[PDB]
Order: sequence, then C-alpha cells, then structure tokens
Amino acid sequence: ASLSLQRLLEALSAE
Amino acid sequence: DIVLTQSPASLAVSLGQRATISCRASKSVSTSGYSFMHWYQQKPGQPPKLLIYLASNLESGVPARFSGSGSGTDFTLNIHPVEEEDAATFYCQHSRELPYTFGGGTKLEIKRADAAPTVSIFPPSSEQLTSGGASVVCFLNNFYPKDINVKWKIDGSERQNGVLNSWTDQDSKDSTYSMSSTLTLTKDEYERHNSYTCEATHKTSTSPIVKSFNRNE
Amino acid sequence: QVTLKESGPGILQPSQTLSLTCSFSGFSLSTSGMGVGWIRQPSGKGLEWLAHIWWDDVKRYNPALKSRLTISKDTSSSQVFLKIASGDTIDTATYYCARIPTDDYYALDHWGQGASVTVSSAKTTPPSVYPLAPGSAAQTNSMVTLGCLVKGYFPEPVTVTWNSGSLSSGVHTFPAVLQSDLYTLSSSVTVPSSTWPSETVTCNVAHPASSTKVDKKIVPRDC
Repeated sequence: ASLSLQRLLEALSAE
Repeated sequence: DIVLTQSPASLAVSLGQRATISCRASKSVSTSGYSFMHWYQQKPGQPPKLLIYLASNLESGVPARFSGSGSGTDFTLNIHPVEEEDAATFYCQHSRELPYTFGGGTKLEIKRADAAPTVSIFPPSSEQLTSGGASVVCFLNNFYPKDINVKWKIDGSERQNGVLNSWTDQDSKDSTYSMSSTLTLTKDEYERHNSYTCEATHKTSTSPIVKSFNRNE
Repeated sequence: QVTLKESGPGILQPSQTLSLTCSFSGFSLSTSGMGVGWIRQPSGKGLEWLAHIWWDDVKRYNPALKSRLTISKDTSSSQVFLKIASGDTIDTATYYCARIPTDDYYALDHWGQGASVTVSSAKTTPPSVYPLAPGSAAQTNSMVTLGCLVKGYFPEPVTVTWNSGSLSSGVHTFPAVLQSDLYTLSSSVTVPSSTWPSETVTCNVAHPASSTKVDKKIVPRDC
C-alpha cells in the first residue's frame, strides 16, 4: 500500500 | 554503520548573531531524491525536539531562524539569529540505513554581558548535626562567563578533602550560570575550628568575593 | 493531544530484565505511516536508537544489542512495551519513547519526558533534606537566598520544587554528584529579603524510587 523509500532502505539494511 | 561527526562540538554566539553546526556522515545519507538527515534541539531536562526533517524541511511550529542545508555526506544547521532559549545541545540523525545513529552533539553557549557572582554561605543545619554530619554550602549565583574558582579555608588554611562542586546548565532566559560548592566533614571534625570562609574568584572580580560564618557569632 | 509517557523500574539488579512501557494519546498506532521507537541517553553522553515498531507490526532492533531486545504494541490500550534482557551497568540511562509520524521519513517529532533507569547492586536509599538559612549573624540584604541540601540518596532522579511549584522564578537546582554510592544535590531560591520570614518559604523534595516526598520549611536559626 504505497511502500516508502525509507521503509525499503530500512528493510534492505535490516538484520 | 554510518558515523555522524558534528563540527564544532561547542560554539559560543552573541544574541542576534549566527550559530553554524556541521554534520559529516561517513557514507552518503542521500539517494533518489531524498537526503535522510534530521536535526534536534535538546534543552537541559527535556527530550530532544525536531527542528528539521530531510535536511531542509522546517518542522511545523519551529521558527525559520533554524535553517537546514547539505546533501550526500556534508550537512549544516544554521541558527540565525540566535536567541536566549538556544542554550541547548544540537544533534543530527540519519535514517539512510540501520543502524540509525546520532552525532555526539553540539552545545551552543549564548554570549552575554559579563556578570559577577552573588555569593551566599550557609552553616550546617541542626537536623544534619543530629545525624553527625556537617555540610557548609556555598551558592555562587547568576554569573557569566562559565569559569569560576572556589577556594575554601577552615580557619585560615585551605581544605582540599571533602569539597564537591556542581555547575547549572546555562539559564535559557538570563544566559547566566550558577554553582554550589559543598564542604562536608564529621561533626566532631567540624567542632575543632570556628572560622569558615568561602573565597570566590571570577574573570570580573578585581579582588575575590570572601564569605565567612563566625561559629562564635 | 499528542502525549507519550515512559514508565519503568527506576533501579534494576545487574542481570535482571529491564521492562519499559510507553503509553500514548493524540494518535493511534494503526494509522498508516505511524510508528513508535525507543532512544536512550546516558548521563552527559549522546543519543542511541534502540528499537521501533511500525503501524503494521514490522519491528527493527539495533544490531549491537539485537540479542537482548524485544518490542511489541497494544494498539487497543495505546501502549508500546520494550524488554532488554541481561541488564548491565552500561544500560544505566534515560530511556525515551518517541513517535515516527509518517511512512516517508524516520524522524522523531514528539518525545516523552524520559524515564531514568539506573542498574546497580546499590540499595534504594531515600534522601535526608536539610534547610539552608543565613544564620543569626546575617548581612544588610535587599535580597535573601535560602536553600535545601538533599544528601545520601540513591538512585536518581530527585525532583525539587519550592511552595509546591508556586515559587519558580529565581531558583537554581544544582545537578546531583555521587560521593560513595549516594547522590548529593543542592537547590537555592532567592527572595526579596522583606518577604522572609513574613511569607513562608517551603522546599518540596520528592524521590519516587524510594516512594518518599519531604516538605522542609526554611525558618531563621534564632539561638
């Protein structure tokens, strides 16, 4: 539902 | 992990003038139209307050004397003109990637006219003497600048043991500092000498400010 | 409307589990974009992002202590819970909860007033407050300074007022300092000299950690 760049960048960098 | 380095660590600016604070990031915190940098003002005894989001967006309710600039690795917050209530610590924060980190912070001293301390001395309470303690307190109030020297003397001689000092954060209204010097010892040890004097030397002082309690009255 | 308030132990036993609660109103953690996060600040040190939870229950943790972190939300009661296992001295700090208002950027727009967490083997000790009056052999005056000496207590915080908050201006509450394993704190108030003792000057000293509130009326020494 309109995924933001912020939460994407977060997901990509998450552990 | 992105490390944010703030420059300078401390900054002293006069009312109406310009405070500039750098934040350098070990990696670019900017990509694809977004600069993921944020600025907070933390006043003593309060949580941080958001001033700027995404580098240059003035958070609603915050005056435009706070401007944010920068892109990639090098970011800049300007307080211009500075005011009395800017006697705070300022942090940058990135949300580029996990882990999210803040800079070590930048404390802004508001420069004001020199002020001499008001020195007030107090003898141990009746209540404290009952428990067998003896604390002679010395308040040095509403002085500027920060730097102050307190020399204690128990009947002519300076005592290095049992002296605890404490500075206030810069008052965000009058821009002065304050300081308590407490001289703590045993009630028996207190009841050897009778002359207690509290010497205060400040930049403004041409001679010290001496404050004494005659135990004899 | 938008308020967040932290509640937590105050003092903790090394190796015991630190448990923090963030109650909030003015917004709902099921609103799209909304999130709540925990930041902690040690004494005189900087800020550190611990964890956060988004409106859709996506959680993130600081890798450095991811071993020890657990976060959750009760959207119904408008509360967020953080637990930090194997609590140790260096976890001694002010723990803030703050809101993330949108999906679009992770900044923290509203913060709670903080929740001072100490973790130490030391015993929860209440303060002895002593009144500070000039003493018989005084001076000309014009203005007069009184004070309260808050001594031999643990842990922080102590909260000092005068006349139950009525007497706010011309006050200086000095930061606490730790001689042995007991905090010593002083506070000054400066009154027009004419007003004391004709008008009563009372210092109020609450130490929630020890469940203690002490009123101390400042009265001339006489003798």
